[PDB]
Amino acid sequence: DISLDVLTDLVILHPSLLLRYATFVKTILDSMQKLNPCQIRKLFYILSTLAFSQRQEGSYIQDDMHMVIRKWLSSSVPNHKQMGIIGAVTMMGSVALECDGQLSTLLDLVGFCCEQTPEVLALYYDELANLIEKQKGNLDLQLLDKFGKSLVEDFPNDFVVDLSPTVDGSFLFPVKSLYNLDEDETQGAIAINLLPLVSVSPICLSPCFRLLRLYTGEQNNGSLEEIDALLGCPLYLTDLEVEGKLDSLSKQEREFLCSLLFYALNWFREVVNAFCQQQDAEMKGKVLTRLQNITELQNVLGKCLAATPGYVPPPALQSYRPYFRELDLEVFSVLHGPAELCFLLDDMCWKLEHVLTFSHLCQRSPKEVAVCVVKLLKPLCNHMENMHNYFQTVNIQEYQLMSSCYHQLLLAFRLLFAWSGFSQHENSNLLRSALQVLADRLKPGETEFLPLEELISESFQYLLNFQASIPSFQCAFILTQVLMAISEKPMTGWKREKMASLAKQFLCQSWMKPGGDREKGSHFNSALHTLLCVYLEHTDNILKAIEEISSVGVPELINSAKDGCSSTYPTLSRQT
Amino acid sequence: EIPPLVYQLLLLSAKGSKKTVLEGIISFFNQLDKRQKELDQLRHVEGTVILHIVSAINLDQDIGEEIKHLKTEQQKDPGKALCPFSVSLLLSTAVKHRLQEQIFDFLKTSITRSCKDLQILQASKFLQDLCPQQYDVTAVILEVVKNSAFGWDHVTQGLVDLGFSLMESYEMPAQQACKLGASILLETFKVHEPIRSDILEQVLNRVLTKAASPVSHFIDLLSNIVVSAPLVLQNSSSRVTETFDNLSFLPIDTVQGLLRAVQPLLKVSMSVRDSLILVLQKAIFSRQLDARKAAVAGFLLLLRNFKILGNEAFCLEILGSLRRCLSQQADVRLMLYEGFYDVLRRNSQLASSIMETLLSQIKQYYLPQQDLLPPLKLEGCIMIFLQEPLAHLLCCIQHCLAWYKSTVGFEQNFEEMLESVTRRMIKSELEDFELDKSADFSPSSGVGVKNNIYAIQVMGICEVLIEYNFKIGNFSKNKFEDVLGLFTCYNKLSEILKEKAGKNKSTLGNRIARSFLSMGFVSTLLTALFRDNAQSHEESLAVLRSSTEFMRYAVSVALQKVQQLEEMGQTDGPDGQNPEKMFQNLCKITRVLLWRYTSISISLLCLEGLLRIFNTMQQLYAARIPQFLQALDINVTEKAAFQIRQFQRSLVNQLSSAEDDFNSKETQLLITILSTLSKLLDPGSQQFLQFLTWTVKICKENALEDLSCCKGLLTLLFSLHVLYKSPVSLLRELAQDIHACLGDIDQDVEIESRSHFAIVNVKTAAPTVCLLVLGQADKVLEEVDWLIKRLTNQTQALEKGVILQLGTLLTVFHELVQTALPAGSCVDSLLRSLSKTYALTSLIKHYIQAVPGRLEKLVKLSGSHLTPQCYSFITYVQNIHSESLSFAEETVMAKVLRDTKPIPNLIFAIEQYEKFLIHLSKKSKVNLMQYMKLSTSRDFRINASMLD
Repeated sequence: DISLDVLTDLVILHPSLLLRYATFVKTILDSMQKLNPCQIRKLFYILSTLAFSQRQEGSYIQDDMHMVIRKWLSSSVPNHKQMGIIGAVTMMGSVALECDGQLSTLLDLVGFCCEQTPEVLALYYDELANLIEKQKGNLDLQLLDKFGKSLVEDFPNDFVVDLSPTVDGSFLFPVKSLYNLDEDETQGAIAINLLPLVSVSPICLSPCFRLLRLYTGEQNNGSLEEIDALLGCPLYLTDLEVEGKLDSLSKQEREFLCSLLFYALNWFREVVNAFCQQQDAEMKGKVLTRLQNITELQNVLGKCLAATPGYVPPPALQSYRPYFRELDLEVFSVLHGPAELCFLLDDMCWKLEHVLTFSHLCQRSPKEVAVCVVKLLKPLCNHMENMHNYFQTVNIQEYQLMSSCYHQLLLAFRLLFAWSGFSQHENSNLLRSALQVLADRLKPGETEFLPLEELISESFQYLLNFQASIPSFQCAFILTQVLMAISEKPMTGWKREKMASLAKQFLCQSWMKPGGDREKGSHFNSALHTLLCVYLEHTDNILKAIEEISSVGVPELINSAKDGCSSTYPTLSRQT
Repeated sequence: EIPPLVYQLLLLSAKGSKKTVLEGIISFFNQLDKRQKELDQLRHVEGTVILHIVSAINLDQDIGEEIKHLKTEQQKDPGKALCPFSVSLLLSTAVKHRLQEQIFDFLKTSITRSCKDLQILQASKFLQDLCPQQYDVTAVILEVVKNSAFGWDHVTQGLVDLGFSLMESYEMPAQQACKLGASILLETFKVHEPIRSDILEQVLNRVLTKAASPVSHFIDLLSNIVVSAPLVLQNSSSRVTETFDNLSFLPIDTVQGLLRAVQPLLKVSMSVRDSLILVLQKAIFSRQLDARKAAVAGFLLLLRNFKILGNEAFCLEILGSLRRCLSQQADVRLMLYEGFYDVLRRNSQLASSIMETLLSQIKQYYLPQQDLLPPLKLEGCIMIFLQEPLAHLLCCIQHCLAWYKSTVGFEQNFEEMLESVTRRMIKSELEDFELDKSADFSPSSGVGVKNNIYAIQVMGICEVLIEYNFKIGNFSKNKFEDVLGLFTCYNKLSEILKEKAGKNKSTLGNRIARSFLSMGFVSTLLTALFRDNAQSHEESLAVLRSSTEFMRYAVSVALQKVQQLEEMGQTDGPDGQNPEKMFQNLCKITRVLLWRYTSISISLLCLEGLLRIFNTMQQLYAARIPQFLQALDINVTEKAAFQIRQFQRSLVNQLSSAEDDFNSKETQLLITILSTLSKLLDPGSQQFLQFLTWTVKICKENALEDLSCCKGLLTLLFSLHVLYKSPVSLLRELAQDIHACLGDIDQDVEIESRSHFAIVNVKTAAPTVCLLVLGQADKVLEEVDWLIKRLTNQTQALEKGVILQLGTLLTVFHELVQTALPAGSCVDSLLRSLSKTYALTSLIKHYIQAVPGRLEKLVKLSGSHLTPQCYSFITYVQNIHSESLSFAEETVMAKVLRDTKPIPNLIFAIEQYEKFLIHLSKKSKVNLMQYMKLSTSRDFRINASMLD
């Protein structure tokens, strides 16, 4: 990767010198077989721009790699097909910054390659979606229409059905239109066909919706009048309460039912993933109800997927992301209930974990992540405040749900503050901007460009307004980690005493799940480790603190708690 | 059908898998080559497949890393990985510009491991016994060049690159690396035509900027390759002209050897001769000591570069250069006196001019006065400093006069003035001399050192005329008494004044100061003095023999000369660089040296010489041993066995003598003389055995109380019972005696008063022997680590010896750790060596891969013979050091953190060995710990009652 980066620098400074040995490089690529998808999507992206800009041997290398693709359009090795297809899409990505004849040749090439095999077709559509999403700034409209005119015949010629049920009366299950449009009777025929789409394979159905969103975002600056009315689609599936039929264990239809509901759920995920960000009249509530619908769909997915002891869906419930159609960051842009917010923070937590510390989670810079989160955290903070008041007020279904939402959200703030990039001062300007936003939310006005330690104090008063309302030990520990992440690297005495007292009472705070069953486990152990390490780091007299813990903290546990805890510290137990 | 097969294999490797194809092809061509060696149609096809494979690795670079297979094969069992075709293939790929360093350092570690293995095998026949499989990479890598005589180009490039980095990586395994590199470079230069110019360019570019490391290899292989092929330099358009700048880097010996090497090409080529003469002409008048040394060194060679003894302007023009250079300092005046004879052996009238110049030089300090006050013009050689080495000039005068006399106006004058000087020294005693005071010398004084340089200069003056009178007179009593008077002046002024007030404060390790005699002269003197009695003897030696002080000097000079041949490769006087010449001289002087010893201190001197003749004979004249061995009057052993037998007779008589007649200096030399002569006894002789059983039986019987005598004799026994059998049998017996001789670790049970050797008494069991036994024990453990390394169908044989030896070795330490050792370094050695033998761990660690009953018995032995006894040692070393610590000033921190440091390390080694038993016990499903006992630790309690 380092060598590809320096080759990129060489080609951007001057391509001509590279063209002296670019023939040898191309013959090398033709020779060895050690290709990897990312290094293809960079190498082919670099390799084609030289032919149509500079003229030393550009025609030779261009036609050489073209002929390589044509000869290996359907290679004996299977993976060469998909690396050739990603190479091709990055060629037309570079071209779409003439090539019309070569573009026609390669498009006919891939069309013959994607005759009926769906897997390569799904991969091709997914990579084209990646292309347009990465180069959204400027792609040629007329060339894209010349190439991507299949949009009008792909979706609204194969998955559009009349709203009334009049097709395939006798089938595996009756077709039932669930999650109907809010404003009924607005189109002649709006319903997507998946249940009769037993198999066109249903694998090539999710990424092409992202593709349609990008087509309508490129044809018009907005995304209306072509699919705007085509979002409220009563989704043509089986009966809703078929989960009661899961006891039958058909393994011939219920097994197909699992993939059916999986594809429909991925469809819905794209629906929220597509048009949430756009702001328009009479559609925000539709997005909210779609989010509630995907919540319910995950709920029904859980039982049916638990019933089957093994199943493999195509990438095109908690640890199921690789087989799941990934959600972007634009979903939280419109944060302006408990389960839906829990789901949103759940899929946000992994993203913030990876970006701030196929694999579509790995295509955004941490600085862009920071500017995006600071751009749209105001509704986040408003919801934080309201559900914090809810916690301040005091059945399991909402209490545990909101506790999990609280924990995930405070984990979000921790990894938004424990981001190791804060060591250098370059990003500290956006940090200061975020602290001014937070302090303005806490203290109205009179807080612009206050000094750093007083900003720490402002964050201290604000983020510890939520101190008294902590349902789970995870939330308390993660709040302490939030402050440790925002507190000065050279730890200051007032914060020393503050954190000493806070972690003292957290170790002294009882931790009780709503249905009994004290919050033990393995994640509990690691969180206790980190919290107590931070405490003993920030306690003033460390030796006195450990002496107290070992003199009154433990012996009560050793003499009283068979399964309970120490009286002074309910966090100490036989297990812990 | 082999070319089609290799074609389909590299076609498969180009696109498909490439893992096992290389192994198959290398194995097939290995068996093909092993058949073939037991021709052209095979060499051509092998070259073609080599080219195909190198093209494959060039285009498909992924077939070379799968180096890993060869490395794994070498690691599994060392040696059986560097097949001739495998090494040729990697050598061809070494010039690929990719993955060169990985392959190259793999070869470096493999070849250094192989040379170390060969060194160990030549140092241990027992390892040869249990590991007959030897893989000598030198031979196979010098066989490729033998096979590279069939148009191999990239193979030759790999060879030359490998050699270049071999000289690079040199800087004894490093010396062996130099030898291998010189060999491969010479072979690839001799047989490869179009690359020999490249080899010459590489060696010319490698010699420069290389002086810190010993770089004699460059000059010697350059001389070899130019004597094999002198036309290469002219083919390279004589690129040696740029090398003339080396007069400033290190022209002490490199310039001399370089000119020696390039002598024929300077002679044939006029341009290089002109460049040399001009560079030396501009160098001579440079006023730098180093530049002038380089200039005079080059002059020493250029005169003999041209030969006319059997273009006259060339002869006459060079005469005045050295005459002009004579005016410079004494240091640069030095070497011309020595080097004049070498060129004087090569001229007729140039010799006459050189004599005239030297005569004019000596007239400067002659003071012609006809037998009066001494002719000492040493005042001019004062600019505390010295301006002219009169002694060297006189020595050169005498030697050149002798040469001129032997070859066939001023010559008659030359003889008479030399005779006048001899008659003047005998009449000028230490009363007309200015240095009559017994203490005028004073170090670090402006006048004392002036006396010192005057004192040393006159000593050389006397010595030279000793040579003159002995040679000019032939059994003439008148000249013999002159020799007596000369040494009378010599001894009266050398024995006293100097080495009383001059420099004797430190005990003189050496003897009569640096002598300016001839190896030819001293040979004639001793041969005429001893082992010579004829009517031609004019009763002069009878009165000469009364001068026993002259006797001691007469041989001490010879000891000085051969010592020069010991430390360095040359000597002084005429014929100092013609190895055959001293070889004949050494062949002659040795007999009379032996005759003087066998005639019956004085004999102590000649015997010390013989030790140094034999030492020099083996270390320098290794190829010339058979003639020297036969010259003492073909198998060397029978004559060698004869030579030691007479030395054996001397020892048995001397050792059996009373303690009042032990003359320890004689015993050390004679013991060492056997340890040097016994080196060259061949392995396949019986005389090896009866001699070996003789030194054992002499050890069992004799009870010698000397320390160096016991140490020296034991080294001989362990330098010979190291190439015939396993020494652990001897070490155990020595340990048996040491434990019996000394007390016991527990001082409660009495060891039976056995005596396996009579040498070990109440005194010799001191570090004298206990450090040698542990020294040998460390050596045995060192090679066992190599065997364990090799162990990690031939594997079973390796494990048999190691378990058997370690079982015996454990019995050694078990009986040695129970010894009540005294304080000092002998305790410290045992504690550290015990830490070594436990690191038993590696053998256990290897067998984790597998259990055998023999290994279980070893741990049974180890648990019941080492660990419980080892901890008892620690409970004893704590009190012996407490007693030893009371004798402080009767800071101490040095002596408390130095006598106790081994103890924590020994504890760690025990537990680490103990820990890896846990891993084996669980994995090997057998509990092997019922044999041993629980680990024991120690605490303390500061006795506050006796605090003060």
